[PDB]
Amino acid sequence: KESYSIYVYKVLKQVHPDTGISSKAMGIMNSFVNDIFERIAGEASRLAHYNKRSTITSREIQTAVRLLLPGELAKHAVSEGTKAVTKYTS
Amino acid sequence: RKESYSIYVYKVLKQVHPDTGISSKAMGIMNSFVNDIFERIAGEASRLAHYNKRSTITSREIQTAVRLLLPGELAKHAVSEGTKAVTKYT
Amino acid sequence: KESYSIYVYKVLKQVHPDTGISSKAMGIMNSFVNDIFERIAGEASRLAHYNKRSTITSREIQTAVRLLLPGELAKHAVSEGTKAVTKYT
Amino acid sequence: LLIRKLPFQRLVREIAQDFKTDLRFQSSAVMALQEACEAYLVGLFEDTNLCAIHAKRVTIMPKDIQLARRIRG
Amino acid sequence: NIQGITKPAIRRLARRGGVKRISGLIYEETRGVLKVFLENVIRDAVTYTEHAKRKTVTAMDVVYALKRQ
Amino acid sequence: NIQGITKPAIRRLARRGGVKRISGLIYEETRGVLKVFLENVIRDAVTYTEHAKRKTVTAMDVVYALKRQGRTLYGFG
Amino acid sequence: DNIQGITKPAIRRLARRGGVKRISGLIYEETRGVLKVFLENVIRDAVTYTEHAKRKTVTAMDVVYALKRQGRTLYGFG
Amino acid sequence: DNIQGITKPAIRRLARRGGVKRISGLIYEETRGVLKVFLENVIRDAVTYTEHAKRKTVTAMDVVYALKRQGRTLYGF
Amino acid sequence: TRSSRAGLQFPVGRVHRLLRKGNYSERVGAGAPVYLAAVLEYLTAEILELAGNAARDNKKTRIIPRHLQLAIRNDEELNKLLGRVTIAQGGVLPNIQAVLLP
Amino acid sequence: KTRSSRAGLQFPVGRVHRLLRKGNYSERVGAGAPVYLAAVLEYLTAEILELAGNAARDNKKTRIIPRHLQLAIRNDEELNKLLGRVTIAQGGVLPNIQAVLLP
Amino acid sequence: TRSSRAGLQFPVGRVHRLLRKGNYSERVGAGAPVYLAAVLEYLTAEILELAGNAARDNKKTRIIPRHLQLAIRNDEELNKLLGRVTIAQGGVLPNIQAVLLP
Amino acid sequence: PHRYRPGTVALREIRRYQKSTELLIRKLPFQRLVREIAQDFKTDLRFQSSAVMALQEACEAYLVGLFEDTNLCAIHAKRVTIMPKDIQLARRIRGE
Amino acid sequence: HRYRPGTVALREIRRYQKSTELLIRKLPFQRLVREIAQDFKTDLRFQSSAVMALQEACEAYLVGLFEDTNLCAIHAKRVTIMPKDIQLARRIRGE
Amino acid sequence: HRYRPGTVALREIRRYQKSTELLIRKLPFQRLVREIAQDFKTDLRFQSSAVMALQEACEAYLVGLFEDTNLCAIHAKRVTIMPKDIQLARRIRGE
DNA sequence: ATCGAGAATCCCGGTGCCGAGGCCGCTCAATTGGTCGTAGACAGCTCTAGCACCGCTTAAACGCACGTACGCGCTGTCCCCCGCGTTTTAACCGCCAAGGGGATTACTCCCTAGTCTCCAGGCTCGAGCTCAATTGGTCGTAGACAGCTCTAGCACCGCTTAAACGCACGTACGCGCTGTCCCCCGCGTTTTAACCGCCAAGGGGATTACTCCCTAGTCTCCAGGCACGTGTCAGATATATACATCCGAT
DNA sequence: ATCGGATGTATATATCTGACACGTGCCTGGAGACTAGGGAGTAATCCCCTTGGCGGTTAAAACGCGGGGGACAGCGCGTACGTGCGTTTAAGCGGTGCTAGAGCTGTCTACGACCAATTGAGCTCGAGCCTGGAGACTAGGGAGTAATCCCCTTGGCGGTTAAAACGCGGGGGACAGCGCGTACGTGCGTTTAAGCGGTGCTAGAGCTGTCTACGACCAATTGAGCGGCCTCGGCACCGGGATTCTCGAT
Repeated sequence: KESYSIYVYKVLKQVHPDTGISSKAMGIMNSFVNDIFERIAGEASRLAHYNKRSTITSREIQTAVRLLLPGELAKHAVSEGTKAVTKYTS
Repeated sequence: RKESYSIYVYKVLKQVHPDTGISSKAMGIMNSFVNDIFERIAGEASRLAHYNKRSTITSREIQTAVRLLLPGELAKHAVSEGTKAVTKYT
Repeated sequence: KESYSIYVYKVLKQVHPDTGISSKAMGIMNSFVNDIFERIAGEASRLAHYNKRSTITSREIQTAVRLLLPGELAKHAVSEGTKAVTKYT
Repeated sequence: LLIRKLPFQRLVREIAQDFKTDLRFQSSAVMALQEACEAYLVGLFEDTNLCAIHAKRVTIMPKDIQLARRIRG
Repeated sequence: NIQGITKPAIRRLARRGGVKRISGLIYEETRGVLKVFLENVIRDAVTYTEHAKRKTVTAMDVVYALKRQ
Repeated sequence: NIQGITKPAIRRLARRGGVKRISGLIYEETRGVLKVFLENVIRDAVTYTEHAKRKTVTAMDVVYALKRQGRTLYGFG
Repeated sequence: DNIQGITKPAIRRLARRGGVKRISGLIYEETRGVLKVFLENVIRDAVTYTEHAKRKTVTAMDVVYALKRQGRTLYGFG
Repeated sequence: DNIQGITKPAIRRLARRGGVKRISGLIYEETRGVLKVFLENVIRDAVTYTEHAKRKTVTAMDVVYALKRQGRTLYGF
Repeated sequence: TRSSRAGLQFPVGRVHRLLRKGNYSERVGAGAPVYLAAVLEYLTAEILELAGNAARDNKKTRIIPRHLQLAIRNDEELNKLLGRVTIAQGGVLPNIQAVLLP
Repeated sequence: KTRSSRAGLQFPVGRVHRLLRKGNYSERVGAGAPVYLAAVLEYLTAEILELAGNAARDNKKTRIIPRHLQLAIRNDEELNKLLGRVTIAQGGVLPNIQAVLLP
Repeated sequence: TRSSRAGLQFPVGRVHRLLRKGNYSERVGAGAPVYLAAVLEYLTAEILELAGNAARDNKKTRIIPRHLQLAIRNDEELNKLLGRVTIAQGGVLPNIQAVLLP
Repeated sequence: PHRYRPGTVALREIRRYQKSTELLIRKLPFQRLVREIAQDFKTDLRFQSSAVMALQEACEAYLVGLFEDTNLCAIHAKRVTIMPKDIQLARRIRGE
Repeated sequence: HRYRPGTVALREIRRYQKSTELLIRKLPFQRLVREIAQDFKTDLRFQSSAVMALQEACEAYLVGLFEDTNLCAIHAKRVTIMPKDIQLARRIRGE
Repeated sequence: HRYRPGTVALREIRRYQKSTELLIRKLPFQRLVREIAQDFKTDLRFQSSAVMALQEACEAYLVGLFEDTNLCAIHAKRVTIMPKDIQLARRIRGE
């Protein structure tokens, strides 16, 4: 059974090196990741459909992020994602 | 010069319905019908004569062919008409 | 009492040298050959009558074959017939 | 439609201007926006009225609207 | 420009909602509420427009915006 | 004599036709259908027999009847 | 693409004469395919007769004969 | 009559978490009705999902999907 | 003429010629074309009788294809004889399935 | 030297020709017509016998019986069309069960 | 791994597989799962950051659901995102309306 | 305004079109179909008018009969709407 | 041991489509043929092969009719053939 | 000793907003859940975590609903919640 | 309301250990790179349209004094009715015990393929004939040669009649569920057809005397077919009349 | 299900005209005696075996007789698909006005095929060989059927933290009751704008080319996840303080 637990735990060590997390909390984090995954991917699919495009690219993901996230959360997520895609392309 | 059954069908019509006429299309359908039944009866009679190693089609082959081709009560009347006609002719 | 038995057997020996055929199967082959003969001859007869022609030629047979046989069977039958008439001629 | 056309159009153009420059609008986009705003206000006023009657009043007040909007989320 | 949604217009909307009497302070509140709603909807609509690489907000974008809230 | 076309025979015929379940009413119905078929074929067959001035209906007559009813039979030529 | 000339209302009329009261949307395209096959089969036979007579005009008799030999004998065009 | 297991003191505790200090005697029965309606609606959808999956055991995911599709997404299961 | 000797309206001589030239057999008996003319006449008379009746039911004095189709399809034995026959401009018999009615 | 041999055929050109003359089909029959007809009949016999032999070999029999003829004819679309209204004596039917009847 | 090339912690390959098998679209660009993984990672990091903050305020080194509820509800934008979301065992924030106090 | 219930006008149309005999497919588009199909067999063919009219009679009679059989198949399945599977059953049992 | 309803039915379908032997008993069919013939012509005799021909033709006709009946039954989402199926098959065949 | 009306209610408020434990008894709720499910389809079983999930959902729904009822009560310058408060809260939610 | 005393309720601090968490490790399987193409997916360009920008107009919308009766917030009393302590009562939790499936495993039985033995069933060797090849003269039937005159095809133009495109929206298909029925599987029964034998002649199947039925060619005399002037039921224009059919209302 | 009114339909009816029978002139191929020619079906006659009728036997199957399950006729509800309506547009159609390929017929002529001997040759039936698929058996695999399994179900009662409930009692909430003030019309001036025009123009929806990127296999794989074990942070309990309400007073 796959989950995001280990990646969440590594992130926890990045943000709080000496802090742990309970099993229930890790389950809540995994639920969270799946919800946001579904919301963004589904909305991006809808954008692509709306524009008669058959491919979901980083642009639909970016626009979905702008629709779903509030204010500074959307801008910060877009900045991180953009840096990541440009670094990947290099 | 194109021969047809039009005048004979019309004479029969006047026998059966003295004050009734008939359209050209209907006369064409009657002619097609007569040719069709002609073909059916003659073909069955030819086959009958062949089947029996006979070289002559007589009123007997025609009568049996008629019995094969015409249904039931229609067949009895047709056989009756043919027999009366052949006996009067002889 | 005529039949096609010996000719069917010759064809069988051409296509399957070590294969035989039962009496019932040979009878069915004779029925088949007679049937197709009647079909082709009858259609050719109707073609000739329809066109007020008194002669059945290889052309009447060929048109009858095109009417009666489907697709590849018709094409191959016409090919075999044409080859045979040219070889005979 | 119950709001006058031209002031709503002007409001739409003014509000739209602080997000992206040089925009134009299809007519049917503005009628769509008008249908949406008016439907929302009618529904919101329905909720305010239920909140007012709950408080044994017949006069709508800002506090009714804020309660309706808070419960709506 | 928010002041173009006049007092009698808000009154007509309140009548359609079945409201018989309206406090003087309602009007500014309604204007604020309207501004917030409009801002949100148009933000989504224009976001969709930019995705389509268009400069014209279309009716389908607005309807789509309405659907997603 | 129609009852001589027994129930298990009709079931077997249906089995060859791929039928898995058979209502109880098929058998009588099938028998009626069967009777009609036989009558028709024999009506032609006996006519052929009568045409030949014979008293024995032959297999060929039946084959000819079947051919002329659009039900050509192979194997009895 | 002349098969599209067999219009939706035409298929409805044919079905009405056939006693059909309600018609699924997919019938029409299906019917068109069936019709095309029929015509092909008929016209094929017709053209053979036309070719056999060394003529360039398909006649009414060619069609009547094609129909007869396909078991769909038609009266009235002899 | 299992709805009576949602006791008066339990409803009191639930109201307390909502910050309620005083509760009219008629709230509890009203609350009971409301709760029952909610449950039916959730469980109905859950069971529908179970039936689509041709299962006889309602799973946590079935329930999560029911809540999501009624706009009450639940985290942790 | 042979038709008058046999009491028929259809042409016995013509039917005889068509038998001779239809390549049916090398020889044709003398009674065969009389019989054929009689059978053709009887069937023609039956169709025309019934079709005329149908025409009068429709208050028409001229038989048109509709009356022939009605006549043929409304008679079980004629319908059987012409089971695989298309009557041009015939239409179909009026018939609505009971399940389709309100 | 027979005409069938000249035509490269096994089926009897002479017999087919005589059968055409005596079948009351036309007053005259051209010389090429029975050759063509015999060739067509031989082709069809060979095609059916080819398939029936194949079916016989699948069944490990050295003699073709009616069952193999039924399999050969019904599993070939064009032969089945040609013999759509033909009964092969002692042929049986093709094994075939509609999917809805299987468990 | 693609995550290392993209500088991310969430598994781009895994996100890509879930996008492929979630029947979201016929085709998927190479950047979409990278972006998606990055966004999910960012939001996870923010919630874990705030929940950790709450945990230290309560002198607890282990995050439990209560800290998630406090973190989410005390942040307006996270509260908006999870406005219709139930955090199991989260409870509620202490809050008494002023008119109710003595 | 007045509105007839679903089926009343269908039945009325059935009575109307079973009463009459005029061809129901448009002449010229059908003619184009015939010429296209024939041209895909032999180029530059011509047609007599009565040949096309014959084709029209044959096609309409075949389809009307086929639709009768489809309707009987529908009634067998306790339906009133004809479906492609009805056409396929009718043609399978006819032997086409 | 007991096989479930249908398993043995399928076994018989496979069995009888694999084989070719005639499925109606010889003597009752012969009795039927003579009975029917007597109502058409007196004093008739029959060759053995004539009766065998009749058996092959009747059984082939019935198997084919049962095939069509089965297709009609399946069309109505049933697996059991009923008289209405036979009458529909025969009506569409034109009998 | 006697506390005045309201003091213990507030103390209870502080207690239950501080904690996270489930507030309905496990087993009676379980019987309720099985009864309701059984009235849709007979003989169903339930995984334990399904009942725990249903209980979390019901209690979260009720606590939120009681929050809205309290807002409606305070709006009407009352401190006691009554059925009309529930009716208003659910009407405005759109339930 | 703000001292002051006092108790309850909770908070804090300190500790016990254990189990939920952290962490390694073997693997194994979900993950990643090497190579092919098929494009879908985007870049460039273009006609269009509808969308922005601007002047009267008159008129409806709005905006502004006025005053006023209609609430609404603010206190007062009552009573009302629901929460807290104390107590009793107890199902619920603890916490356990036993029965209990969904399942493929692990067995079991019958179906369906491999393996010798023995023929009826074709497989080869010789015997006298009906079918097949030749050319010849001898007809005819069919195939080029040449019209030629039509009708089948090519383009113009109303126009309307039908076909195409939405537009409610309501019956139709369908689909899961369900009670009873009714028919398939299994087995004893009790036939009764399959296998086998007997005798025979009635009719199939040839064999021939034959005579009479129908073809074949010719001719006299013809009805049936090709043109062809013309009132007519038929086709098309208005009508009223029920004739149905759709929406209240028994 | 009907009793009626409101419309939209064919029906029963009256009128005008028009290609269509249709009756007519007449013109020619076809026809039917005719007398034989001869050649075929008819009618004894006669023989050989095929199909019966029947005696006769047996063991395969039919035929009841139950059991049970699984199938079919319903049914109530979902959703949704095609329909009848109306409006707007597209092309079929009747009317030209042509026009040249090819159906139709007429010459004619020259191939081509057929009885007629006629010359002969494969074909077909005995007759006697074998030997290959029935058959008669065997063995392993097709499946069905219980049926233990560890893990989750169902039932179950002792002690005990939780649920009633009751009396009290003391604070809400509800209605009365009012006084002020403030929105709601109510009427008059304005002023802003829908709408009608008109202008130019940007972008957008579409069309075409094409190529960069992603799908999409395989083989190679190392990182995640169960499995297990090591561990110390904090859930829970004992002992003592902060705070925290709570009554009296004035």
